[PDB]
Amino acid sequence: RAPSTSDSVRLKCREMLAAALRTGDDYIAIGADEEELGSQIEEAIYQEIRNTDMKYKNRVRSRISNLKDAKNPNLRKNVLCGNIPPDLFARMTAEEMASDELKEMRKNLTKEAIREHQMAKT
Amino acid sequence: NNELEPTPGNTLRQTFENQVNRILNDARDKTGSSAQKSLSEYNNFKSMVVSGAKGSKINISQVIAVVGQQNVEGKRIPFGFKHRTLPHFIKDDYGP
Amino acid sequence: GAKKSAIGQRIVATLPYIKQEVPIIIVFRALGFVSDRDILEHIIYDFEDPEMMEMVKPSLDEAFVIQEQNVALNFIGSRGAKPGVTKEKRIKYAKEVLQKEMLPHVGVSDFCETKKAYFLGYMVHRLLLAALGRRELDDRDHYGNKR
Amino acid sequence: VGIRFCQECNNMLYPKEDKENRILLYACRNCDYQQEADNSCIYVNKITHEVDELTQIIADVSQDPTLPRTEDHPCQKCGHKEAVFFQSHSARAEDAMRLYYVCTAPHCGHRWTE
Amino acid sequence: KDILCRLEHTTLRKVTANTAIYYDPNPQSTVVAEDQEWVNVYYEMPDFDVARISPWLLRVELDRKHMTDRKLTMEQIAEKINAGFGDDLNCIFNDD
Amino acid sequence: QGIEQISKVYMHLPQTDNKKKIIITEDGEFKALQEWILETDGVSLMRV
Amino acid sequence: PILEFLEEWSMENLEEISPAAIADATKIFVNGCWVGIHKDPEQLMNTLRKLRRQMDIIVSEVSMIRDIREREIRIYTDAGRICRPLLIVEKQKLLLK
Ligand SMILES: [Zn+2]
Ligand SMILES: [Zn+2]
Repeated sequence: RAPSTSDSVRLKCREMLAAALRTGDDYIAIGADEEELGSQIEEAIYQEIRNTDMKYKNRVRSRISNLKDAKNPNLRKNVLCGNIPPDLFARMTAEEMASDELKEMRKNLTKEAIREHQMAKT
Repeated sequence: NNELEPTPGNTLRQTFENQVNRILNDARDKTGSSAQKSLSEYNNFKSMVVSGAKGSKINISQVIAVVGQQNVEGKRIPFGFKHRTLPHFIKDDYGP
Repeated sequence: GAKKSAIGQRIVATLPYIKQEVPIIIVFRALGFVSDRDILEHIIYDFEDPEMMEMVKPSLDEAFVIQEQNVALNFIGSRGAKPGVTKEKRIKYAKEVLQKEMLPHVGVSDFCETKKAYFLGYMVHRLLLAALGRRELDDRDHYGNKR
Repeated sequence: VGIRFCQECNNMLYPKEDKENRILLYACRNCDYQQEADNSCIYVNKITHEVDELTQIIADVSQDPTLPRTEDHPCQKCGHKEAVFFQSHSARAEDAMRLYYVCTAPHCGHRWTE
Repeated sequence: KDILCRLEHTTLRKVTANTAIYYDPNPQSTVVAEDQEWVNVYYEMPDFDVARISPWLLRVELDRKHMTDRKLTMEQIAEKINAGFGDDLNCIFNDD
Repeated sequence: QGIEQISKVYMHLPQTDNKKKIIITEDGEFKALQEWILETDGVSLMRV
Repeated sequence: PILEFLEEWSMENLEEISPAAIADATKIFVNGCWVGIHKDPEQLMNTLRKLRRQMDIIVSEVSMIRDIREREIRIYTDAGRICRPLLIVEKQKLLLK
């Protein structure tokens, strides 16, 4: 259910998203149309941004980097399997939830550590 | 051993000297309190201080028990020499 | 604001009987040292410590215009407190000032030039060790600095 | 770091971009001597203490009478027990509470920190 | 503290570890190989770097803990730079 | 970010009762709440 | 007499050295005037202390300060310095008998 577009930048974004989804052959393991998924994601991002400006581009690049990395494979597995719906995946809030579990563990660890780092008044 | 963690809004040196300062302050206060509890009913320092006519409790604790920490500009005595307060101490000595 | 931060900090010298500071490397050139390696040898005694080397780049680039001792002497005599009537007299006046007025206790003979240069380099070296925080600033009330 | 001097006048070689082949050349102005740059980093500065105190301590402080001496941390290159320990007490650290140890024996200027 | 970060004047120098000027003339290659992998992401969709870019390079390392403590993101730093210098500085940032 | 002419701001809870937030309860009593206050070292009052 | 004695010993005048060695030798000043460099400060300091304590060439009140950390040996013979006597200690024992 991806509306096609003739814009060169948009279709280029879509095919690089597909070239991120090919990584690890998880799409072979699942059997989901990675091109259609990438087109859906790029449509959702363009609906959110309404533009091809810096926010659009760096959002697409942040998502493609978060997909390509091998230290968070279960994220890609959940995206391709359909556990994570595409519209939600378009609007993840950076690394705060869209990230591997160990990263969230250490982020919460340093979140608790910055408590003792910055209370005082003695 | 680098296992003192600084308090926030304070660097490691500041946290260290604050710990030492509070330790010596409570030591002085405890010694002065114990000295005051030892005073007889006829001790005339206690007479003059209870009347409030002269002196104070800190004077009694200083004369009887411990003069306490000497401070300059609100700080302990700095290293006027190279890392030393006097030529009678090893360098880098933060003892009382 | 436009260029002062790119060059950053740079070192000057305020010699006696001169109404204006001078860049230090100009003073070294006035003592007959054109090679920058020679000047830095008198200042930096170990060329393998890159921090000290980056410290002196702004002064060197400040004084890159002048490459001749006589040009530096003309520079100094132009900035002298008693301006000479011409380039030759300005050069002679700056030469006499360096001969006698600056660091006299090192020496007042011509052949002491190298000694004075070494001492001046050491002063700059000390300043760099004050700049990099490897030495502690001397205290005006330290009674050992008194007579 | 880019400290290289001219081989003709012994003056600082400034960086220069060769657009004809897109390579850095360290060139001497006023003596037109070029040198093939290979660092590919004309200038780098440090903001958060990329310097270490053990590089800077001098072995001759083993002879200092005013420094304290401990025998609880032997040397690691001769096993000599006595070591002179002290604080750097310099800038670029701002907490000199840690200790740097020097093996007190002569001819072994081995150092370490705890 | 989240409001406190909106008050305390955070300059760039607070949140950076070190800075280097490289040449790196061909941009699709990198003098630092670890830079290459993520730089090729931004050169898969190059903008204002179609086949050329100014042949110098200013690489700066940004302190992770100061970014988290001040709750700064890469995007706002890049936007601040591009606003302060228009198009004159193309800034390419690694993923956070 | 942050407003200019400001340095490190001290966040704390005032143990002194004067800086605590005094409110009138439903019973008409003065309750002093312990609340977070920020003490800066510079000044730009209109901006903050 | 200080300068004569130091010249008689292995001290190298600044006019007669390569700068490269200056990093690995202790700089020797006399009344603040940099005289030279020396390759072994411990031996030289012990020698000067012995001479002053014997009062052979060096008269007393001549101060010999070695900054070990900075590799400097400052010798002072000018007037105006303030000094006091102190008993010499050796091997944690007094020389006074
Ligand atoms: Zn040249
Ligand atoms: Zn050893």
